[PDB]
Amino acid sequence: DIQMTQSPSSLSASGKVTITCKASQDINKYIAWYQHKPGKGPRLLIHYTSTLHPGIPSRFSGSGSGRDYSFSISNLEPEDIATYYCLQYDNLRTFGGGTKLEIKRADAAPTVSIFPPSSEQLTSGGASVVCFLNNFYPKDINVKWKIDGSERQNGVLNSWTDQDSKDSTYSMSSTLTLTKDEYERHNSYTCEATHKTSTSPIVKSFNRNE
Amino acid sequence: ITKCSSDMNGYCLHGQCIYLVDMSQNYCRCEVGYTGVRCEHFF
Amino acid sequence: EVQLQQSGAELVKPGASVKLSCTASGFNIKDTYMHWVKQRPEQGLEWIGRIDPLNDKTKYDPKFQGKATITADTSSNSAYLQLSSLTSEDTAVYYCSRGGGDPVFVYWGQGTLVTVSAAKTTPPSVYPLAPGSTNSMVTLGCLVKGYFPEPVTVTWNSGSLSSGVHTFPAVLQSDLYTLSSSVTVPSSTWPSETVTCNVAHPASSTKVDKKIVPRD
Ligand SMILES: [Cl-]
Repeated sequence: DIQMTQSPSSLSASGKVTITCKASQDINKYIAWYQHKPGKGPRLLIHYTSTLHPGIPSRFSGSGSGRDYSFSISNLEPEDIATYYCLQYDNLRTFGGGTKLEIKRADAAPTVSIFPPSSEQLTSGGASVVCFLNNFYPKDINVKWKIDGSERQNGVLNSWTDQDSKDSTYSMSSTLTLTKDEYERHNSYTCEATHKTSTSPIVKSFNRNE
Repeated sequence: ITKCSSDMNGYCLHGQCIYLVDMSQNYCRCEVGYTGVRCEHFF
Repeated sequence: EVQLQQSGAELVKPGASVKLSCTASGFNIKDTYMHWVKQRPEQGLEWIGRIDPLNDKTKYDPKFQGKATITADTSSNSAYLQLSSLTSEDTAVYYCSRGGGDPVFVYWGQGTLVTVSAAKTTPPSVYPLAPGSTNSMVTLGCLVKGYFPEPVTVTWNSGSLSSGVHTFPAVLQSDLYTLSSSVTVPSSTWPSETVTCNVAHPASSTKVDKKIVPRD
């Protein structure tokens, strides 16, 4: 009926971030801005574009009119790292796409480790090769698996931790999952990590013959 | 104090919807003879 | 004082249907529109629709028409969301909230998880990840493969090893969950001291302890 687009989907500054939001129709100032967190319900901060909600810190600062709107936090001391939703309510209800915040910090290279399948697993006819990429920044990183020199996309499962609280880095796990006898048809296994901290991949590997 | 959203047509059955902004609630001003949160009941 | 309390978690075969409940303390739902809101995991907030418990009329976000049916029982002070022809797209947390007196959402239920899956309860296989055939730190790991449903628990030395631990969100693989966990320690301390992965899986009443042992 009536569309909401909230830019950007995520951003990093350590600061003063502001979020935008534009609407299909103009909604006569009926927007609200929510702050969402793990397991909690979305807490309301600002309603009617600008009016702060009874009992909220005075650094949050929505703004705008017509089709176009703004939301700004002053400074994310420290609680305010979380996800943020704009909501129109001029006519029915529509949430924006959301904005996830991270804590921008210094670039960090990942610590990378490859593990072969365990003996226990092989006895079950399966084989998982696992690769940790730990404590790196920023979050985006690309992992590539190579078997005997050749890329294998098929059967790769990837998982990122949340941003660490103590050093604000990320960690990621990557698993190449094979059948046992497939695994025994090859010798070399490699995960290689590309990341902003490298113009040249981190490469951990092993050979079954060793 | 401002206009109720357009979303609220028929919240205030026999009354007029009022948006108390700063206080963050909607209020039905009831027609004489109607009571209730939504002005739903007579006399 | 306002309370919204929703029914318990659901686990549903695909193709089937579920009906969640939301019951309100501290106010009469006659005096309010009751709303339902979907949050599919890792994704934002979808407004599902609303009912007016006073006249039982309803509105829906057109994305949900045919999928959701919102009802109310003024008798039990309750609103209900019912989802038909479940798919994995319907796998989400569903929040109820109220409108009318509230110009916008302020109070929410605790949320109800709906997991759409024909998977049966399945304990994990737990595998040790040791390095094989060596400077200041060493990283070990533990792989928790093919369990259902969520969640599991992974601790290292029963919680005594907390620093240097990374436990990764489970991912889905042919309807079952797989998770991993790493721990980093000084080379000094391993393998001379022992590092044990402790995995628990309440749904299948299963507990597994796995000592990490140099590959040999
Ligand atoms: Cl997943």
